[PDB]
Amino acid sequence: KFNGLTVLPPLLTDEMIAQYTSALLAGTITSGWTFGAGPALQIPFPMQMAYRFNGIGVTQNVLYENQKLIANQFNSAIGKIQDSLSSTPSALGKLQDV
Amino acid sequence: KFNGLTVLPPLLTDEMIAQYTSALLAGTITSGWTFGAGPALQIPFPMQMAYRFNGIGVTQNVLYENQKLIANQFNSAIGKIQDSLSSTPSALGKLQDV
Amino acid sequence: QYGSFCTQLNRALTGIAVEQDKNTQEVFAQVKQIYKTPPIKDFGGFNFS
Amino acid sequence: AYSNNSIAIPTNFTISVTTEILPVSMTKTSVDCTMYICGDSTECSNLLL
Amino acid sequence: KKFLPFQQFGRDIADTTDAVRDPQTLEILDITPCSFGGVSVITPGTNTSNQVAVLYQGVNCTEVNVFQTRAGCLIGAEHVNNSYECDIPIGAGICASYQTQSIIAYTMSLGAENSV
Amino acid sequence: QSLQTYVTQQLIRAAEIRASANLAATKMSECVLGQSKRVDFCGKGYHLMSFPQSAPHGVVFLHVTYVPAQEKNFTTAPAICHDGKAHFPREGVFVSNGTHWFVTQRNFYEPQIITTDNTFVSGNCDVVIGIVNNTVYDPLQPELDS
Amino acid sequence: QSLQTYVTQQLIRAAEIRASANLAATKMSECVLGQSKRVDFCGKGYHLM
Ligand SMILES: *[C@@H]1O[C@H](CO)[C@@H](O[C@@H]2O[C@H](CO)[C@@H](O)[C@H](O)[C@H]2NC(C)=O)[C@H](O)[C@H]1NC(C)=O
Ligand SMILES: *[C@@H]1O[C@H](CO)[C@@H](O[C@@H]2O[C@H](CO)[C@@H](O)[C@H](O)[C@H]2NC(C)=O)[C@H](O)[C@H]1NC(C)=O
Ligand SMILES: *[C@@H]1O[C@H](CO)[C@@H](O[C@@H]2O[C@H](CO)[C@@H](O)[C@H](O)[C@H]2NC(C)=O)[C@H](O)[C@H]1NC(C)=O
Ligand SMILES: *[C@@H]1O[C@H](CO)[C@@H](O)[C@H](O)[C@H]1NC(C)=O
Ligand SMILES: *[C@@H]1O[C@H](CO)[C@@H](O)[C@H](O)[C@H]1NC(C)=O
Ligand SMILES: *[C@@H]1O[C@H](CO)[C@@H](O)[C@H](O)[C@H]1NC(C)=O
Ligand SMILES: *[C@@H]1O[C@H](CO)[C@@H](O)[C@H](O)[C@H]1NC(C)=O
Ligand SMILES: *[C@@H]1O[C@H](CO)[C@@H](O)[C@H](O)[C@H]1NC(C)=O
Ligand SMILES: *[C@@H]1O[C@H](CO)[C@@H](O)[C@H](O)[C@H]1NC(C)=O
Repeated sequence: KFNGLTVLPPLLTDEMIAQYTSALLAGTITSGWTFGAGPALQIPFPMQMAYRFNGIGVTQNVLYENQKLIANQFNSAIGKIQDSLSSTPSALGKLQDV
Repeated sequence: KFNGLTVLPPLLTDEMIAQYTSALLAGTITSGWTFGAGPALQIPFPMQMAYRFNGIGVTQNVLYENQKLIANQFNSAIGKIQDSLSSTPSALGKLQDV
Repeated sequence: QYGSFCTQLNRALTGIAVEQDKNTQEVFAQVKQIYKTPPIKDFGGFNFS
Repeated sequence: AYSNNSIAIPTNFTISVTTEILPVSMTKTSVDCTMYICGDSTECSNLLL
Repeated sequence: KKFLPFQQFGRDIADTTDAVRDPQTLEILDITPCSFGGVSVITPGTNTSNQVAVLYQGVNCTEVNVFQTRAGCLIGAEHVNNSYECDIPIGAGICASYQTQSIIAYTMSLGAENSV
Repeated sequence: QSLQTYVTQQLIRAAEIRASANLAATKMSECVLGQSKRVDFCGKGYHLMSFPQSAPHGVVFLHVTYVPAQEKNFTTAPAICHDGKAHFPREGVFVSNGTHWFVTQRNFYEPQIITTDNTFVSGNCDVVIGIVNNTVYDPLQPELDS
Repeated sequence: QSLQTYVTQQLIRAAEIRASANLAATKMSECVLGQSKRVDFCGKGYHLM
């Protein structure tokens, strides 16, 4: 601190990193995997999830016929992610150790 | 230089590296991906490129019906690689750093 | 009298400092377009809030 | 332009060739430790022992 | 080198006098050290034989079955025209082996030719 | 001390170079000797193939990839309702130019008539949200008719 | 000696952090920008997104 030791700020601010993550999230939500290979091609999100179900070897009608249940499961899982991360801090130990 | 510091030549000469790269290129051009997994199986190059179009989720007739345009695009892209390499003096920065 | 030891030290530390920003850029700067979500958050029941 | 019943389908394509450069090997260096420290001096080498 | 009438010594490395002006006769002579380099012993397993070859690294075959390779002077190994897989790496495409019974030095083979 | 410092830096730099060389070998295996589905591992876009080139102290990969170029807007539906059956595309996506419905491959616009060989049937028309009414043609009907 | 120890430790830690950052960039490319078939690379189970 006082002995010739200086800490240099990162080139990208936390706001800029948040902007990058938000852009990635928006691209994935609105266009699936197309924006990573080229121009972003819009597609309805249930249709994108049907594409991904096909990707894991499950037919699209399984998603379409269970759309509400699958959406509820996803929403509950994200809410539980929030709950669990806010419940215990040791999950972020890998960062804290740094 | 004269203070006990010496440079040892690499085991493989640059010509041998060029021979290995040329062998890899010839195998890819004449047999696609088959020589990597076993004996080299010859296949005409447009049919191999049709295989690869199938691999990226595009039907083969798209390639066959656009063969001349695709070949022209590939040739011009290789030529642009040539032009850019002999126009940007910072292109090989990763190696020069070493 | 020790020569250039700490010039080496500063060079190494500067390399590390540059590498940190390179790490962040490689991780997060994987798209040149800044995409935005539509104002109407209707995604067929999926909720990304 | 996201909506719940709209899609974008490409009507054409571009064959793209890009370059990726990767270091593989460094210059092979050898150092005669005694010669560097105690060049052809026998008192220095005896002390270094 | 052109040492101007005030210049006595010479230093292109800045810590070793690579040249010097003789005081008796004002001729200026450069000082290059005598020679040096690594010494490598190429051997098969002693469980096979006791014969050895010697590589004097990065020196011409005058400062020291004498074969001048890009890695230096090889003594005790016969050079052969044939190409094999590398057995003992010598350097710059040259490898050594022990075959019937002498130590041979050869250009390594990258593999069998194959036209598809 | 100077020699020890040099050797330590050389060891660390050699570790970094070994990591780079391992990555280069992996890319040689998966991009040159095969076609990789890993996004961005070989190049930007859908990987088609790769060509290696030697360089002093390293390698240069020329990655040939496929990039969609000229996109167009269409209206979509998840399924088509014909006779109380829900039809889903076997491969591709249902697409509409405003008046008529087709089925296309997903990465290149190639409109085709919606047929029973083009689609598969799953359930009735009351479950899928956003199902669109349209006709599905049977190629066998003209053949058995004529 | 203390400064040299600190700098060498920083270099090793930076190498570890660089490995972590490269893995994170690979996961950003293959799990976020695409759907991966690599088992356990993008979570436990069959990767959706
Ligand atoms: C998405 O989920 C969030 C909760 O994670 C919903 O936010 C709640 O909305 C209700 C109704 O407006 C409020 O009473 C709650 O206080 C909100 N909770 C939080 C934590 O913000 C949100 O409404 C959902 N989105 C949609 C479109 O249903
Ligand atoms: C949507 O596509 C259909 C079929 O390709 C178009 O209908 C055709 O239009 C052409 C006019 O160029 C006629 O010659 C054909 O006889 C039509 N076919 C049928 C089966 O009717 C339709 O016009 C397109 N709609 C729009 C808005 O472009
Ligand atoms: C698709 O076509 C069917 C007819 O095959 C439509 O069914 C009608 O649905 C309405 C309600 O929207 C009922 O009041 C009628 O009695 C139904 N008639 C028949 C014959 O089934 C259906 O509505 C159409 N779907 C859309 C979205 O227009
Ligand atoms: C696709 O683009 C090429 C130029 O790369 C052009 O020559 C061709 O006409 C285009 N095809 C269509 C159907 O627009
Ligand atoms: C020193 O004496 C020698 C011997 O006579 C002579 O050759 C030399 O020239 C002298 N030096 C000078 C600078 O005259
Ligand atoms: C060794 O010396 C000979 C002397 O004529 C020369 O021709 C040859 O090029 C030298 N080799 C090397 C490697 O310097
Ligand atoms: C290799 O063969 C040539 C003749 O083709 C001969 O002149 C040469 O001496 C041979 N090399 C050795 C090492 O015997
Ligand atoms: C699709 O429509 C939107 C308007 O909602 C427009 O901004 C966009 O450019 C269109 N896409 C194409 C490929 O024309
Ligand atoms: C799509 O959104 C519109 C409102 O803009 C709504 O009328 C329609 O029912 C929705 N369709 C689906 C399949 O979500």
